[PDB]
Amino acid sequence: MQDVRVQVLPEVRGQLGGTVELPCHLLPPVPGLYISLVTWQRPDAPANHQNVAAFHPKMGPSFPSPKPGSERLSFVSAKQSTEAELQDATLALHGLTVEDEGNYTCEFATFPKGSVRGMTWLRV
Amino acid sequence: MQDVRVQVLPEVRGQLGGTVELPCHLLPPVPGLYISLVTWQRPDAPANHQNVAAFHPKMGPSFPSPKPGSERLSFVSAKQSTEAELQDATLALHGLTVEDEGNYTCEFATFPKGSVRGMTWLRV
Repeated sequence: MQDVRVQVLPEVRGQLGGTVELPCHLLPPVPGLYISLVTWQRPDAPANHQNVAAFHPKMGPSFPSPKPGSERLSFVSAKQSTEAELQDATLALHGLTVEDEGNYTCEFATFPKGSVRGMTWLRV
Repeated sequence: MQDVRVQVLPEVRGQLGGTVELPCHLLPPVPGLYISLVTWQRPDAPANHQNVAAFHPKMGPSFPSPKPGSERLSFVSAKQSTEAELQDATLALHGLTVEDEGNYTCEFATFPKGSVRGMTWLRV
């Protein structure tokens, strides 16, 4: 089986007050490869605020942290299930504030290949 | 729902030629927490070899890297569905080699809480 890798931008410049997207995609599509979960983290947050977004192929989205929080986050293209489509894990952040800045990591938990991640610096 | 984290040993001394176990548990138990995948990684390896083992609740184990490889790795207690039990992700390496030494990370991809990981240094 072909290996998969995460494609993200190394830096995204966001406009304060507005909306910004953090593109994230798993490539290439590979037969026999399942995406079990997608997660976004802010690795520089305190541990209980590091997981900021997760998307499960049956259960859909969860935004477990207050920062940036549920009301301002969305998965632009992730679809629950026959076959769920999680290869585009692009995240959007509305009402962008200075407190939203910093590193974000997009990770795909896949089987059988395991977990793969990419990192983006959101600069404001 | 309580916050979770990963319990591992900081360091493990292993018997060259023999078997070593790297314990890993997700704690505390929390009802309604779904464990989507467990993975073990060697973050210092080249990315084709970083993911060394994975366990999916329906699909069972996989050993994506040829090194250590499936012939030498097993999950000691993880069980696949019926109810999967992935909260104990303890990994056994068999026929331990010098090339196996280094940093190991055990990660749980969970929903709704996201991903959490603990690290163990394997030495001789």
